[PDB]
Amino acid sequence: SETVVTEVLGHRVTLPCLYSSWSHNSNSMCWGKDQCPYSGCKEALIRTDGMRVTSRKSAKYRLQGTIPRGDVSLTILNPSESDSGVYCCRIEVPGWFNDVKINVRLNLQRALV
Repeated sequence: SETVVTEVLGHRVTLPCLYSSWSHNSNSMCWGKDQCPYSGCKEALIRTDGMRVTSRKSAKYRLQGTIPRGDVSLTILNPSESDSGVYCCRIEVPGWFNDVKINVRLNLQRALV
C-alpha cells in the first residue's frame, strides 16, 4: 500500500513518521525527497540528533512533534506544486542494516470539494 497525505496548495501539511522505540541516546533521523537519504543523513531535507533538529535545507521544513519520543513527523510550510511527491523518513538505528525507512506521498490540490 501507499500512504498519501492530500492537502491544498499553500496550506501547511504534516507527513507522519513515528518510531515508538526512540531513545535519545541511540536514535536520530533525517527526511529525504523521493528516496531516503543515505546512511549519515547528508543531502537531507531536515535532520535531527536524538533530541532536536540540527540542520535543514530551508525554513519550509519543521519538526513540530516530540522528537525524543519518536514523533519525527515532517511539517512543510506553504507547499507549492514542486513539493508534491514521495518523502522518506530514515531512522538511524544502532548497528548495521537496521535502519528504518518510512515513505509518505504528498499530494497537493487546488480544492478538496
